[PDB]
Amino acid sequence: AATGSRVTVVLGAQWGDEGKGKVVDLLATDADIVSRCQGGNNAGHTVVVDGKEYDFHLLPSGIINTKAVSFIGNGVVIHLPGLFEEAEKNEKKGLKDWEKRLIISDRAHLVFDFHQAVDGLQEVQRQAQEGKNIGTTKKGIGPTYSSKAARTGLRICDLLSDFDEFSARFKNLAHQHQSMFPTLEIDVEGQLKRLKGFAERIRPMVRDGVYFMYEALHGPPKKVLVEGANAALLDIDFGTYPFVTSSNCTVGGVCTGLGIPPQNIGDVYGVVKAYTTRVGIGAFPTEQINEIGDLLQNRGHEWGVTTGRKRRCGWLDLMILRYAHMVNGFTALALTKLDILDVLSEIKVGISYKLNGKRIPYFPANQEILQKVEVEYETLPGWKADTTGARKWEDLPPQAQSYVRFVENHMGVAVKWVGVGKSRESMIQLF
Amino acid sequence: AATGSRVTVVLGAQWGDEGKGKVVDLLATDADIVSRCQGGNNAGHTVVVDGKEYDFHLLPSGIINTKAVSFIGNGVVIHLPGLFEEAEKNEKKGLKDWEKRLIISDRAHLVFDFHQAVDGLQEVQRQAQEGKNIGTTKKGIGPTYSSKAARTGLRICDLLSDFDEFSARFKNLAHQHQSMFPTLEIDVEGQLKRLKGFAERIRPMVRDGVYFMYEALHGPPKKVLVEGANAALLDIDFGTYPFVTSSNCTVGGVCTGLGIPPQNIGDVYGVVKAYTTRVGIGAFPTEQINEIGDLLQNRGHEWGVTTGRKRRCGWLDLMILRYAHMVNGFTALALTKLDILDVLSEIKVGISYKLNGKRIPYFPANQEILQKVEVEYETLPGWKADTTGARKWEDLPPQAQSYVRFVENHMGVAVKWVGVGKSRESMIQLF
Ligand SMILES: Nc1nc2c(ncn2[C@@H]2O[C@H](COP(=O)(O)OP(=O)(O)OP(=O)(O)O)[C@@H](O)[C@H]2O)c(=O)[nH]1
Ligand SMILES: Nc1nc2c(ncn2[C@@H]2O[C@H](COP(=O)(O)OP(=O)(O)OP(=O)(O)O)[C@@H](O)[C@H]2O)c(=O)[nH]1
Repeated sequence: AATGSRVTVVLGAQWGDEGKGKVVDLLATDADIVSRCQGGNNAGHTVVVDGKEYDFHLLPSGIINTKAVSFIGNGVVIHLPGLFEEAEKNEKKGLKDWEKRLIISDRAHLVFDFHQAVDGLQEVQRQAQEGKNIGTTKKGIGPTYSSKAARTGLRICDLLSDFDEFSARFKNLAHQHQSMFPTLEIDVEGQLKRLKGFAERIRPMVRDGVYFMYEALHGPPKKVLVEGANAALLDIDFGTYPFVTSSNCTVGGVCTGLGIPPQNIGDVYGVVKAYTTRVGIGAFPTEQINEIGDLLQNRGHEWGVTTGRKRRCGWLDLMILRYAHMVNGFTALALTKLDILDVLSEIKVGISYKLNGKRIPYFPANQEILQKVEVEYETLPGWKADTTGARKWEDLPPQAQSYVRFVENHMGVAVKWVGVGKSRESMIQLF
Repeated sequence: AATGSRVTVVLGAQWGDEGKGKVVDLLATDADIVSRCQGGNNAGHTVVVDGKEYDFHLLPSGIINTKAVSFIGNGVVIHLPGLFEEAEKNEKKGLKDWEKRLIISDRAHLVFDFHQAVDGLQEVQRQAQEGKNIGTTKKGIGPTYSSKAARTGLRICDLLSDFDEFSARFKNLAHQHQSMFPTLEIDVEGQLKRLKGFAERIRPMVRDGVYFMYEALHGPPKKVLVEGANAALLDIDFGTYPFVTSSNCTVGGVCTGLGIPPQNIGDVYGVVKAYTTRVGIGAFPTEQINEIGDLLQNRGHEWGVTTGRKRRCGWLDLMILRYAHMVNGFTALALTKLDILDVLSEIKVGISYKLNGKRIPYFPANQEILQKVEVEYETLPGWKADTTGARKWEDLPPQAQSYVRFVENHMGVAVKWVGVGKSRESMIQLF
């Protein structure tokens, strides 16, 4: 085939925390290349191997495989210190020779220190005095993307090129920022100095990302895995704007983040949690602010890993799911946390939205509208049984099998994996 | 097929002005839907029908077909006045009932008046006193994209929703801009008033863009045409940054600009000019600052339609072409302006780049490097004959046929069309 190898993609289908990491780790085992095409939220990911716990943010989970190549695409924004700070932390815990299995596209944009600063203050103004919240902060993701949009930002390739031309551009950049932000403090020579140090440290891992992926996809058959960032509803274009990240968290982001054509996209897996969760303020049609939600919240341990803030919980919402599929064209699904529902007598599933009495066939773009929809539910009987031990389709009880079919049928996408626990063994592959 | 209809895409393979419009107009004839997925540069496009000349910028060329639906995807940034100003201009020249054949995704971002202003001054600072140039201006494209990145911008859906919540957000936005830009003048109540007027005027043409395209692609077989903006080397991620637009001008942009999955992408045509042209400063490996370039410049009428500024001309450059294919996965090519070369005795074609003596297999990301490459040429004999009258492969002379094969072979992509003139008849379809 002239096409060559097609990449396998894992994307979140809801508002994140679906359990993508579990699907990625399971697939990263026999993958030749494990990559990240979009930075997104740079949310954290914990991986356990041979008795060691690792924490990755910018680094692909697959960096664990010493037999695979880890690749950061051009679509990921990178903060040098944060990167090495992350590399060093995991290294001193077991990760060895990572600098020999990590490749970085030279077209990736750089998140400078002042970006994080401009991002740290914007929040202490936008929502520091009874203001509305939006996305993450102190990471400087948005600001970096803003610089990219303005064609004012700097990339890895620029850093590794003539440092004289880089310095002049960096200064100009920081200058413009101090203009738009008078209360912004920038240790110019200090940062510029720390960067030149970073340039040399990173240079051996940088390559032309487009040529690198093209070669990998057109040489002998290879297995490339792309771990999607965040989820569909957190997508800059398609998520519940403005409560979204600054990058595409959907399938198109694979093409723009790696520089590969659509024909080189193969399996696209949608990770669907058996119920819905969301972080922060915003419309949440199926939200359950009652005993059910507390139960899903508790049994699912739905709270920020670091802050401990509880996540909002609600019933599975098919309108979100179908929308995510329209955009991503999932070829298969990974239904996770089915076990959380082991305890319920009946489970509700939102099947459609009604607006001013009438049923609408689309997922509303604006918040005000999305906040007004009336959910139409379909009550299903529960299995009232422990599924944590199931390891095959036949092990699941009749009402649980029906729950899975219900998802497949209404989404038009087959379920390939059913998650019944945290351990990688607690995953059932249906085909 | 579960996939449904696959869209046909036309993309520029070089630095723009390749002749995409000719390929689009030829295809828009029997297309059910003609759309734009990314605004990009909002460059102009002239179309002639029944004795009337139209000028489209935001409006898809296919709006000419009264039997087709014109669609502006979520990836296009829109300036309301500019839009109606464009609609009205063409309407008073023949375009009638356009408001009945035009659909607009409600997820499309809005280019407000102050965006254009912040963009008009940034240029009168960045390169108004011996400064370097970059992209277009006075359009406020970049600034709009910056607002998008910050999740601070407003979209069509927001405008059509509760105007009270819109006004508060608009004011907040304009406020932030006056903070970052003290010399920025904003007639808040004046603009906010003109918008409410715009909201009602545009409301009847707005729809949920994701649902609209999904339906069109999964209902009975339809023919959707996507006219790409600008070209590959003007791509924000993949073009010769910083000399590029603020949006993806490549195939991935189709997915992110329309919200359709990769499997719904069918034919992707790369428009390749028989020689290379570029607008503005920047590295140009095959540039010919001599009699050849003057000749290509003159015979090809390579100058800005409005400003009359001459465009830089050079030999066909295969490194740019192959790069564009790595990223876009062209299924077929449209080789244009072959006739411009009718007069040469021998034609040169850059086949590879050498760097510090060695041949590099990739297209350099950074300008400084790209400016240092040494081009390796392949001299080919010319046909020295008038091809403007050719209408089939057999009409082309032997050296011209070879020129076409040379392009196909070294790009690995078949040539489907050969352009030998301005008239739509001056196009040869090879298969
Ligand atoms: N009980 C149960 N827990 C699960 C299942 N699948 C995943 N989890 C847990 O859910 C939590 C979510 O972690 P991840 O798998 O990293 O999910 P995520 O997709 O990375 O979320 P973000 O990357 O932050 O968007 C982990 O603590 C998992 O152990 C499942 O089938 N059952
Ligand atoms: N002689 C000749 N002129 C051509 C040919 N194809 C296109 N042109 C002319 O080239 C010019 C370019 O116009 P378009 O076809 O709109 O090109 P473009 O792709 O829209 O460029 P941008 O949209 O600005 O990036 C027009 O004046 C065309 O008539 C060809 O085969 N031969």
